[PDB]
Amino acid sequence: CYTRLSHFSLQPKGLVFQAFTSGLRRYLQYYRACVLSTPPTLSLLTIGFLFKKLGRQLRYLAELCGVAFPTGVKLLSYLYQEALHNCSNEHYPVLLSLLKTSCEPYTRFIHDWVYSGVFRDAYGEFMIQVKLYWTHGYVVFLKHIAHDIYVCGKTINLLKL
Amino acid sequence: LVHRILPVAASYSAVTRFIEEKSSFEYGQVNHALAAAMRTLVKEHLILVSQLEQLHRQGLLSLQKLWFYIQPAMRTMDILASLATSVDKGECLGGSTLSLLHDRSFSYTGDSQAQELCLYLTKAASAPY
Amino acid sequence: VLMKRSITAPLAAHISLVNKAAVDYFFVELHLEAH
Amino acid sequence: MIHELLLALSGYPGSIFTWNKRSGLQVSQDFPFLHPSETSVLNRLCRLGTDYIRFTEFIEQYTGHVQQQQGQGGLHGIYLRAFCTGLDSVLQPYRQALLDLEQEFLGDPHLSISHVNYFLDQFQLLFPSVMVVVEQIKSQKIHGCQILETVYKHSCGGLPPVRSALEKILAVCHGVMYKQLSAWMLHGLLLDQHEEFFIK
Repeated sequence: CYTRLSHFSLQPKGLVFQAFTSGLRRYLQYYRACVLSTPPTLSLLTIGFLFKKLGRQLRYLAELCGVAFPTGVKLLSYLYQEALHNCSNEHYPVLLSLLKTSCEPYTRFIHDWVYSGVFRDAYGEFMIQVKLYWTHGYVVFLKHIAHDIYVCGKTINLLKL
Repeated sequence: LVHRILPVAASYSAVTRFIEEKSSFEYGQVNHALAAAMRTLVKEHLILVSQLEQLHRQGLLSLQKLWFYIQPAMRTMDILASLATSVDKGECLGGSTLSLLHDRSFSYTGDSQAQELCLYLTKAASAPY
Repeated sequence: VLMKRSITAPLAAHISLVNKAAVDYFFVELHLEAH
Repeated sequence: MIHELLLALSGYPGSIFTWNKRSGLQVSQDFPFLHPSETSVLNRLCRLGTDYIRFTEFIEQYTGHVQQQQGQGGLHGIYLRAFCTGLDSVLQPYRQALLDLEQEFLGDPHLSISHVNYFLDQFQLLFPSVMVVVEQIKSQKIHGCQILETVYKHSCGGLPPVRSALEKILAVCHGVMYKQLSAWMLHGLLLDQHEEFFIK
């Protein structure tokens, strides 16, 4: 499954999928760092017992990915449901560290309409795309702010004109 | 195992050629400065290998030990080789080689290790323009 | 616990300023009360 | 059978100590070079390995289950997930005592089975006692917070190692009980799919 992970997460379609793919390699290097530091030459059973509390987590990461797969707000919310799903167990910090960097460009997209108002789109990962002037079509996170972002951007885009 | 280690050797030879080629007069004012900012990153790549060789004199180094040691150089020379090929493939001179570096600074924003290398190369290449 | 406070706290502090500035921009500059 | 015994008690069988899904670890009883008495001591030690293989199979199988893609805990869900995370940590000194046996047999080339029997006769008791704790949960389809009662009625155990070993499991799964209670008492929301925490 380690070889099945390097085959799947080698590329640098979607930008948040790129962010998640680059966050996975932040962890696989730690998996390569904890190995090959402690044991020069140990017993056989010490290896099977030492890599048991860690290796089953590496098999858990196979059922997380494919080895289809969503993209955009769909992926960013699926990975969120995966958290409350398996919260109190030992899979909280790894999934949380993946979610903390898998949302990182999406916060820039949100950080446009609040500060600058320059709407940025690449492939449609944003939930919103682009007389009357108000035809920016709109239609997980709390919906108490979701509709508010949509008008908080359009007020700035009206004041620019 | 040495097949896994050889990518940093391949990502070194494509960097020294870029700095040797784009230090010529025809490549403007800014592509001079982009090949200028990569050579302080060439210095550290050499210093690690000399220190490992002098450690290898004492016999306290292994092939697994070396593969553990070179992990930051495998990343940093790869970002330099990516920038080298991206400036070569699409012909980028002057302002066009100032746009692409600003794009890679937005590509790497959350790592803060590849961002700082790329942001250093942007401010260094932006000096003549 | 999943409390989304690191997002909405630097955000709701700016939303109210933008909306108050917009309604005030209508009133004291474009005379919406006069029309 | 000095190293194969530590390997079979480690939960990896081998065709002297023939793993059978009915008879657990089973010596094949017909040997011209050993004889029926050491066979009986080997069978007596194979009871512990049988219990350990069944425990590790139950823990691997019912983590409650894996990434949870009908649920009831060990069929899918959280309270028995806390039970297995307690269970492997309770079985940990058996592993570490086996690893200490390996070092002593590394030191001396000829040590007896009676040496191994005397060293592992303290786990020879604790394993059949926790087997019934797992068995009631499997048989009565013990859903959610009744596992807490099920381990507590045997936390009146009277082998003091068995009482303390089940107390560790009760503290662990009380952890997830306190975790759900610090959500509903504090932020007003329940956080429970198909398992419960005594508030609908």
